[PDB]
Amino acid sequence: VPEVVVEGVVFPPVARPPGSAGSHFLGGAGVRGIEIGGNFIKFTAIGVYLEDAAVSALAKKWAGKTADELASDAAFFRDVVTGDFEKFTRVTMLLPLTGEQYAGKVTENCVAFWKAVGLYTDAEGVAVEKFKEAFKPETFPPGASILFTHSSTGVLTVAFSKDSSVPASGGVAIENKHLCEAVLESIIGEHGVSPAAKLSLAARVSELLTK
Ligand SMILES: O=C1C[C@@H](c2ccc(O)cc2)Oc2cc(O)ccc21
Ligand SMILES: O=C1C[C@@H](c2ccc(O)cc2)Oc2cc(O)ccc21
Repeated sequence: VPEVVVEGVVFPPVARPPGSAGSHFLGGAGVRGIEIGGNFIKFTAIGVYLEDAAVSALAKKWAGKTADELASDAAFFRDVVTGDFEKFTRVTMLLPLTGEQYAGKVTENCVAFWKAVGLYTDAEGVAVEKFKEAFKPETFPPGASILFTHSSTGVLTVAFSKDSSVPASGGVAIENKHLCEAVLESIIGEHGVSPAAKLSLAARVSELLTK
């Protein structure tokens, strides 16, 4: 597949996460903004990479479905988020943000959505602290990156980079499945904070489930 660029940030078509040797391809890459008044104001550039073994797993169900057929099924996005494979996500800052300020928003969409469904156990609470701790001493000038590694077993790994480059040596590893998927679920889920990314991951992945 081809490279996807999001507002200058250049997400290459393949990438090996920090601490991994397998190859991941780029599922999709879109912008995240919020609605200041009435304007779409861009803050981050997100890319979602999926392990190569993922094409087989998803194709079991989604082969031959159009880009819009895939783009409209919340299952295609739940499958990806919770797929029994590895997922690598890079968040690149278009606007300046601080780790303390990034992690807060992510956890309040989670530790809230878990209280909406009664799944905010001492697990989530502990995972979100270790989460909110890895981000606290960091500030992300535009160009820096946040790199999450989602494992098949639900093990989140939080690396950082000064630029769009994925570092060689890994980061922290929060050993909780919900918080792992919550992070990804919050980017390309039903309430995904990046529908552009969903659009890219729907278009690209549809052209691979026909080959
Ligand atoms: O205007 C914003 C930006 C937003 C924000 C910070 C970081 C990030 O990554 C994405 C959004 O913080 C907010 C919180 C709010 O309740 C309402 C508006 C905003
Ligand atoms: O690149 C994008 C994402 C795109 C988008 C928004 C919402 C949605 O549901 C699907 C796509 O909207 C935008 C609006 C803008 O002014 C600038 C960039 C974009």
